[PDB]
This record gives sequence, structure tokens and C-alpha cells, in this order.
Amino acid sequence: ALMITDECINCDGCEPECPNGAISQGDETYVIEPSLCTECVGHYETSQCVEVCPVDCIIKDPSHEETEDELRAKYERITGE
Ligand code: SF4
Ligand code: SF4
Repeated sequence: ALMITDECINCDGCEPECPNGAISQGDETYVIEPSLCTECVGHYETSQCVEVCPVDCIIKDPSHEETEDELRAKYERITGE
């Protein structure tokens, strides 16, 4: 999963880009719910939130390091099949 750092400027741009609804507004920044963050695998070849973030404050979360398979499995759990 990814995380949003303290450098987030609360621009609102990443929330509508998440296919899994993993992003919401937090206390001082936007936040990723790691149980919904597939790093976009299954939907897109690259993270959509990273693509729109104006200040590059979306990074791998080292306390949720996931393989492509784990992420895929997560994608399948969220969307079904
Ligand atoms: S990487 Fe993809 S799944 Fe994770 S929060 Fe960003 S847009 Fe959502
Ligand atoms: S796109 Fe980047 S700066 Fe804007 S709300 Fe999301 S994480 Fe914060």
C-alpha cells in the first residue's frame, strides 16, 4: 500500500482518482486506508493518486509492504470475482 505524507497540501485531487475509495480527508492531510489500497493493481498500470499529486507526497508505506500478488489478491477481494 501507499501512504500520504505530512507534505500533503489538501488539494483534494487524489480522492476521486482512487478506484477503490481508499482516500479520504484526514485531520491535517488526506489519508490512505491501506486495506483498500491495491497500489491500483488490477485497475491501472500505475498508481492514479501518484499521477495527480502536485507535491509528490504519496509514497510506499513501509508498514504495509505488499507484493504484486498480494495487491492483486486485495483487488480481487474488493471488486469480487
Ligand atoms: S495507489 Fe491506487 S488504490 Fe492506492 S490510494 Fe492511490 S489510487 Fe487508491
Ligand atoms: S493529491 Fe497529493 S497534495 Fe493533493 S490531497 Fe492528495 S496527497 Fe494531498
